[PDB]
Amino acid sequence: ELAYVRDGVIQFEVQQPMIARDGPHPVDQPVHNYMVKRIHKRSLSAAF
Amino acid sequence: DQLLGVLLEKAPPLSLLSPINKFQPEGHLNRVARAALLSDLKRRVCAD
Amino acid sequence: VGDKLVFLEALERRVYQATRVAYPLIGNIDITFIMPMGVFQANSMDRY
Repeated sequence: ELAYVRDGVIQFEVQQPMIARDGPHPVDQPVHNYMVKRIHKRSLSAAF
Repeated sequence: DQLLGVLLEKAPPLSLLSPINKFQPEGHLNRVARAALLSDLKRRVCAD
Repeated sequence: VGDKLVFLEALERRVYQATRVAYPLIGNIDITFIMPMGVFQANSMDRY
């Protein structure tokens, strides 16, 4: 039944917590990333 | 953890200096002896 | 080992996650080089 079902979606999450115990990293700002899913189709051929 | 690096800063070079202070009971030597010891320590550091 | 017993644990894989902050305790050496012009032979000692 997967033939009739097209491509689905993936689960991706990001976190932007506080900062309270590590090395002296430079101060930055929260940012977000964008991603896309592009999957093609590959198939061989045969005959008799 | 390292933003307040007041207590987390201690790098005293003593591995090559511990014998030179353990051998001397008092260390009250003359200028020539002090200069010779300093030159020997510098040579040992260079050739480490 | 031998006559010593000191606790040792793999803290690299549990602290800083090896990818969050730079590894602490990093040294630096600031040396300088000098290139003198040189001197010439006194009377004959320059080749063999």
